[PDB]
Amino acid sequence: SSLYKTFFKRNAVFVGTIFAGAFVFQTVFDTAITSWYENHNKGKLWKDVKARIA
Amino acid sequence: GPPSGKTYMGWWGHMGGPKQKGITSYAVSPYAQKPLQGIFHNAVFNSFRRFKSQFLYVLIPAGIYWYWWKNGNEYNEFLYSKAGREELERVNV
Amino acid sequence: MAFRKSNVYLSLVNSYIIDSPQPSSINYWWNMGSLLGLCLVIQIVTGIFMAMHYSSNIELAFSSVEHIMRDVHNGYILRYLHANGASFFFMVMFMHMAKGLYYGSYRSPRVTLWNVGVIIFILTIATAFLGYCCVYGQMSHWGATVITNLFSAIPFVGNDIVSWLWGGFSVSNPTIQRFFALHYLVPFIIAAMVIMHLMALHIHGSSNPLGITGNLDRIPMHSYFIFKDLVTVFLFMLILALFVFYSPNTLGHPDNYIPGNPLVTPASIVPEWYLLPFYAILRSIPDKLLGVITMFAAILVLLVLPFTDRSVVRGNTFKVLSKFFFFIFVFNFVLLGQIGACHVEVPYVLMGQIATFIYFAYFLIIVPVISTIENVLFYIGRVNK
Amino acid sequence: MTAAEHGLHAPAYAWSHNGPFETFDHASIRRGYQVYREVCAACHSLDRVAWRTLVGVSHTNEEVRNMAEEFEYDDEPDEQGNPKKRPGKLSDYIPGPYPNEQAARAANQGALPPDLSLIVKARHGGCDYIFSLLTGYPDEPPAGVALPPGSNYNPYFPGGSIAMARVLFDDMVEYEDGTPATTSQMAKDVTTFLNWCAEPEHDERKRLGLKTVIILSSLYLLSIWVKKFKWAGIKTRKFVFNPPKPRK
Amino acid sequence: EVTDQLEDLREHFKNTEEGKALVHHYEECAERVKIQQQQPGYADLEHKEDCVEEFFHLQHYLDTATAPRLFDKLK
Ligand SMILES: CCCCCCCCCCC(=O)OC[C@H](COP(=O)(O)OC[C@H](O)COP(=O)(O)OC[C@@H](COC(=O)CC)OC(=O)CCC)OC(=O)CCCCCCCC
Ligand SMILES: CCCCCCCCCCCCCCCCCC(=O)OC[C@H](COP(=O)(O)OCCN)OC(=O)CCCCCCCCCCCCC
Ligand code: HEM
Ligand code: HEM
Ligand code: HEM
Ligand SMILES: COc1c(O)c(C)c(C/C=C(\C)CC/C=C(\C)CC/C=C(/C)CC/C=C(/C)CC/C=C(\C)CCC=C(C)C)c(O)c1OC
Ligand SMILES: CCCCCCCCCCCCCCCCCC(=O)O[C@H](COC(=O)CCCCCC)COP(=O)(O)OCCN
Ligand SMILES: COC(=O)N(OC)c1ccccc1COc1ccn(-c2ccc(Cl)cc2)n1
Repeated sequence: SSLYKTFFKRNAVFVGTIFAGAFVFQTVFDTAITSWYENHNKGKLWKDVKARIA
Repeated sequence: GPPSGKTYMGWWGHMGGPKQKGITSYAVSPYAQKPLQGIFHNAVFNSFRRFKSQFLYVLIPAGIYWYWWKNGNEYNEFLYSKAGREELERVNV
Repeated sequence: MAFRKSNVYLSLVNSYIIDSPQPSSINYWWNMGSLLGLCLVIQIVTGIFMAMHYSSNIELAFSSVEHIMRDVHNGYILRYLHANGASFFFMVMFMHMAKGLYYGSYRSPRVTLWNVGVIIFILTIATAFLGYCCVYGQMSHWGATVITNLFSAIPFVGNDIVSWLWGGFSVSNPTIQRFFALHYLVPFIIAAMVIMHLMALHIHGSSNPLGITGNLDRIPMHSYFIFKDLVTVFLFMLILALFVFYSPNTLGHPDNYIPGNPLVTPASIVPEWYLLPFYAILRSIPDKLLGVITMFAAILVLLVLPFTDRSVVRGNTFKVLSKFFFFIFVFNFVLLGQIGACHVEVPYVLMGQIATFIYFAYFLIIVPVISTIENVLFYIGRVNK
Repeated sequence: MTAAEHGLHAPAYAWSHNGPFETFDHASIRRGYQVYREVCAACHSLDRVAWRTLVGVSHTNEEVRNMAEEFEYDDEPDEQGNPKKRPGKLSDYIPGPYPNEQAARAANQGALPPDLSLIVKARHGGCDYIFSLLTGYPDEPPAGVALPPGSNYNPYFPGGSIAMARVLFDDMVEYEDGTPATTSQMAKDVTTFLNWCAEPEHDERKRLGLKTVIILSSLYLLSIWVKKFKWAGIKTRKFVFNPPKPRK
Repeated sequence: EVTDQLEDLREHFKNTEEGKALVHHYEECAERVKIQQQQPGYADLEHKEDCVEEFFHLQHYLDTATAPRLFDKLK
């Protein structure tokens, strides 16, 4: 369709959109992986042991 | 600078091969064809065909050297057991 | 004309990277030279960032490397990348050299390119050896002792060479401070030999897997072989990351986490995996002087191959007998490494002797005899009377 | 070599931190430090571990400040050049029992007990060897072996004779959290604490490697797609030959 | 109350038949010895026979039969 002259054509905002998305991708990708890791290892972490030794 | 001693390869226009006459080439754009088209009919046809050819040149050597490492490692462990202490004092001298 | 062709500096980039004519039929084995160039950049960059925190004094050295691991931000990433990056650099080089041996790239008109490469290999074993000694654990001290005492057998001049190499009467502080300054230097000499290596390739260009001329069908480098090289760059980074982050000490020895002590000898002094086949060649010679000659001769017998191959065809693609003995030589090189990691005991003594002979007989007795037999078989199969 | 001079092979126990997505169990580290302080520290040093690195891992900040103040450290000299002392602070390192190697060998019949900061990484077998050693002392040595006076037998040490005697026994430590302090229980917590001492980046490293392996794995598949698209003209190109007239 | 858990499983697998096929061989060696270095010229023996090999056989089977079943019970 006409995605060409808004998405593909304009390389000025392509390289712009490549970089602008690189910054946003990092923030959400970090938060997602750190939530999966901390949940897979629930009961071993210090912040949970610290609560059990009350 | 000056020209140096010449080669067996040139550049575009004077690459240095024989003169060609009577050959025609045809091609189609990649945008006009579909990619990832047949890569099974590739890993099952051609990889298995390429394997079946060049596998007796690699595996008969591998079988001779691995058998050799075996019979040595087996014999060493016998020498340093208690049932092979008499042989050890024979061969180590 | 275009700016990329007219500018003094971009003209060299264009002629080497962009418009270079390449044979249409080269395969993925021709991608190893690109990887060896990324390897050298990884090691030089990671090493300079560690040198900011390293101390070369023999009383401070082991504890400086543990200080990079514990106190430096992301310092465990720099070391494990660096330590495992040297194991990967050597594996890609053995595959690069084995390719050229299979496809006949040593032959004329490319004899000069093969010889500059043999030099790079020697200077690269030297670099890695000097760096392992700078950790100064227990494999570091006793490995330098065994190798430096070999030069005390040279007639009438040997005990002067070891004391000048040591800076004293044993492996001590002056030895460890001079080995670090030389270890920083030699990587910049390897880089200058890599430029001379590329100049000799530009004259005749690259060969191809069929062993015939490639001047009838050529493809430019940009956007056929640049994007083919990205494929193997990302596979290299992936496998390396898997070792750095999930198994970072499997390609090492535990004794080098013990600090270096001249008064306690280890029960097994063993080199890294990539110097073991040459270490088995040395141990196989009963005499000390002949052993150190036979070990260095194992590297420089590669220069004899352009004159011992007696064939009219380049490469092994259409050669049946010469394929069988290429793979005999490869698996004989893997047994020498195994025997180099064993104790000096029956039957591993005679095994390493017979296998040291087969290493040398390949270049000097096998290749000339099978090449001549194959030539004559091609003739009588076609011309029969 | 014989099997005795090499040592007995350590088995494979199912440690809770083995795996690419696993972390250390931090309640076992906390219990392990208690076994170190009350059993091991009489004759072993821990010179490469600082007090501050325990905060947020096994103990609270207020707890660690009180443990450090129970030791005295050399201060800088006074206004007249005479030496002083002071209590410990968080930037100090965990002190050892002996002042030099001669006093250590004197108190252990000539033998020197090694520092334990890197003992898990400096031995073949890792945690499986440390655990099997402490729990491997038999009742009697096997009939025939002649030990020197002052040596003890356990088969996991190369040679068979070790200068350490058995030091672990049931219910010598009373745990704060009510765990039964059997021999194996204390050995497991000791080895877990010691592995953290050698690898204090274990948990962060395994989580940054999940990020790096996911990113690079998708770039590798995207690169295969892009290559096969840009190479499709060359792979399907066709050639025809019509022999010319040799007039020329 | 709770004894050493390893000592329990170590003690249990010594009552299987690939347990006593390794206990007895280790012993009768321990018998056979006794005499084999008791006697005269023993301080003057050349080679006195021992039993580390057969001990090792028993404690290799027993360990890699007990390794995957212990930490299930240790807290
Ligand atoms: C340490 C890490 C370094 C990183 C890179 C190392 C790569 C070295 C591997 C050796 C080599 O370079 O030659 C490999 C050779 C095949 O080369 P060829 O040009 O003849 O066949 C092109 C293909 O058909 C089309 O492959 P195509 O371009 O169509 O698709 C790409 C392919 C990716 O393959 C590669 O990355 C090649 C390394 O996509 C897939 O595989 C999809 C599955 C996810 O294969 C062989 O002839 C035998 C291979 C077995 C022996 C390897 C033992 C080495 C120790
Ligand atoms: C001092 C210097 C001494 C250095 C000694 C070098 C020893 C290093 C060992 C490196 C191993 C690499 C071996 C492969 C060599 C690369 C070149 C090669 O083998 O050619 C690939 C060949 C291609 O097939 P074709 O014959 O059909 O030709 C192409 C089509 N026109 O197809 C083949 O030949 C088969 C390819 C399969 C390769 C895998 C076989 C080896 C497997 C285990 C090797 C273990 C190494 C650790
Ligand atoms: C071809 C390039 C290089 C190679 C092959 C190489 C190889 C090595 C090796 C094998 C080690 C020992 C690894 C270990 O700790 O187990 C090492 C250590 C070291 N190297 Fe390099 N090196 C190279 C370049 C450099 C450069 C240019 C520098 C300095 C700028 C450097 C600095 C160091 C330092 C400081 C160490 C200390 C130990 C460590 O941090 O691991 N290296 N090197
Ligand atoms: C260590 C750093 C090295 C670098 C950066 C390097 C780089 C390269 C590159 C980019 C190529 C062209 C692509 C290819 O053929 O793969 C090449 C080709 C070649 N290299 Fe190297 N190389 C190195 C070491 C060596 C060594 C050690 C040898 C041999 C002992 C060697 C011998 C050759 C030969 C013979 C060719 C031509 C192969 C052919 O055209 O068929 N190089 N090198
Ligand atoms: C739970 C308590 C302890 C643990 C985990 C421990 C740990 C260790 C370790 C890992 C070794 C090294 C073994 C090897 O080199 O393979 C060792 C050796 C040694 N330990 Fe301990 N230790 C403990 C308690 C003690 C105590 C309380 C003493 C003194 C009363 C002691 C005296 C020694 C000696 C003398 C050695 C030297 C062994 C030799 O070189 O023959 N250990 N210990
Ligand atoms: C066949 O055609 C090819 C080809 O296929 C390939 C792959 C290549 C690609 C390249 C190579 C094969 C290798 C060439 C590589 C070199 C000469 C490497 C030089 C290496 C370096 C590491 C230079 C580093 C210099 C620095 C200044 C970085 C070091 C430290 C820094 C930045 C820290 C300081 C920072 C601060 C903030 C103070 C070709 O050139 C080529 O043409 C022939
Ligand atoms: C040194 C290692 C040995 C191998 C040789 C290295 C070659 C690789 C160099 C890599 C390419 C560098 C890009 C140069 C960019 C174009 C330069 C240019 O515009 O030329 C000049 C301007 O350059 C300068 O003022 C200083 C450039 C310094 C660059 C330092 C990196 C443009 O002027 P002009 O249009 O006349 O082009 C030159 C025609 N011969
Ligand atoms: C990576 O470092 C090690 O593996 N080192 O060195 C500390 C080590 C460690 C333990 C035992 C032996 C060694 C040495 O083994 C070898 C075998 C050959 N060379 C050699 C060295 C220089 C030159 Cl020019 C040519 C050949 N070195």
